[PDB]
Amino acid sequence: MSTDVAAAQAQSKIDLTKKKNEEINKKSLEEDDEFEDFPIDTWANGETIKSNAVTQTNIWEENWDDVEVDDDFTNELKAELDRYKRENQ
Amino acid sequence: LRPGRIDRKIEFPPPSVAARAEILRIHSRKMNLTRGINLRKVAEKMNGCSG
Amino acid sequence: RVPNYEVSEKAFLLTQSKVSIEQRKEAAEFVLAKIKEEEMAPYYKYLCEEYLVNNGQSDLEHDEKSDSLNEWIKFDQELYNELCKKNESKIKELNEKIQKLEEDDEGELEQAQAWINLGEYYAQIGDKDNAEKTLGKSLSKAISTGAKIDVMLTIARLGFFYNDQLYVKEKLEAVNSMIEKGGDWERRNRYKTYYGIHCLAVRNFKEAAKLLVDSLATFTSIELTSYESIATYASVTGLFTLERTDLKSKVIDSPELLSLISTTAALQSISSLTISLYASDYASYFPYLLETYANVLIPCKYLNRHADFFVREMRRKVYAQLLESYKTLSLKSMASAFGVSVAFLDNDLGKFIPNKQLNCVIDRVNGIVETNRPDNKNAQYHLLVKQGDGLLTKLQKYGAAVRLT
Repeated sequence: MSTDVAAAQAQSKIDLTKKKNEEINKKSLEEDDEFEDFPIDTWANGETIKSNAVTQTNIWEENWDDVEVDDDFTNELKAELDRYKRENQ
Repeated sequence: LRPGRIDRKIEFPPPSVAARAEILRIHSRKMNLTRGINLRKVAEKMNGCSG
Repeated sequence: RVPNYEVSEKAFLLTQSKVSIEQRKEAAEFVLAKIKEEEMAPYYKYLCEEYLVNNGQSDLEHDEKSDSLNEWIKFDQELYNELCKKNESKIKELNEKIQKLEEDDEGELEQAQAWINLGEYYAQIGDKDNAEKTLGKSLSKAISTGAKIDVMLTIARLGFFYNDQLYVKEKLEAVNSMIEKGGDWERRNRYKTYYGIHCLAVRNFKEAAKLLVDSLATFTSIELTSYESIATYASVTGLFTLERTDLKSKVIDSPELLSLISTTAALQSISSLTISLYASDYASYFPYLLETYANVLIPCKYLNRHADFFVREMRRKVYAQLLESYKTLSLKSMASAFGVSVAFLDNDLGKFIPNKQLNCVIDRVNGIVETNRPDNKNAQYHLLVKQGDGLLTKLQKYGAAVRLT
């Protein structure tokens, strides 16, 4: 996966010796494996395969609607429950 | 107009109603319209004689 | 062309579990018939993958299980005959014909246009990659600006068809530069209607709205969904973004809306919700809201995913508008007008107080709702420190990376 010449692509980064230093040293806290350890154990959630990826890691920005999981059934039931009393007065 | 002087004589008629609609659309590619404007009916209304 | 948008709407509903059985299977017949007919059979491989454990999930290329209610996921040998039949005739014809246009002696008219011709066939059948390659060749060589924008829209549409947004996103940003080079007000309008839809898919109604008012007057449908559809879409965006008076100008007194009437179930319900907000009718606001959830948001392919965000917002909008006008109210008073109980009201109110739109405290001793207003100069102060703090982060991080170099 490379596009154009390799001249433009050496001009937009040459890997740093500083980064080499940072990476290995951090690995001591990361134990034997801790890059894939957690998603290996939990099996990436025990749920239906489906076809969307807007539940977690959505493309569009995260807005809070995790509060209620479905407040549309709830609002329906509330309206109907008053509906009865009102009508039958 | 003698041969062996020229090599081609191209003739141009003025537009037909079909030809007209095309010529009209080119000038229309650069400005606003609204839905419901038929370029066909404006070709009929136009009797024209120039593009 | 026209077959591509209308099939995908219906096919999406086949995925949904939110539509009724009746509706789902009304759609399922339309899908299967027009894929076999027009040779959309390469896309049908995708679509089985897309239904897969929502509704549809018994397949001869994916998951074997009996919790499928759909038979219109399942392959047929009738379908396989259709694939092969059409593919071989058309392809055979079109490859030899095209090649000759490019072969013979003319590379600015004929060679450019032939590549469009390959591109129609890939676009017809819904293979994205091979449509992107051919139409790259047309753009690369030198042609009219008008053709350059027009070709590029088709590529964008293929993303919209697949229900993949990153693909659209890459395309219309490129097109946008070429618009002022051509100087074409016609294809700026056709650009607007496309960008409308892109902004709509991602959550950003603010841009959607500016463009959607524009798309009512002008657009001629070029592989995009009906003007009934667009009119409906304009209504929804209209309420969200614009204050009372701008709601009045741009939606209600729109010559465009007025002249298209209400001829579909989704337009009928939405036009009713716009009027009731404006009229300070509150009784019919909650009924109209339930009907718009079912009949507008769900059958959408762009506001079915934003459903939760949208219904939460309008609920917050109606409560807000009454409070903005009233220094005091009773819980009983407010609740009669809306048609819910007092208890049901108190919950919904106390949910929305910490989100800082409503700006009201509520007493339980006397049952009065007092309306505070701490938003003013103080408001603009919270925003500035916050955005400035972020800007600082950007300055240090970009800076430090370069200083090292």
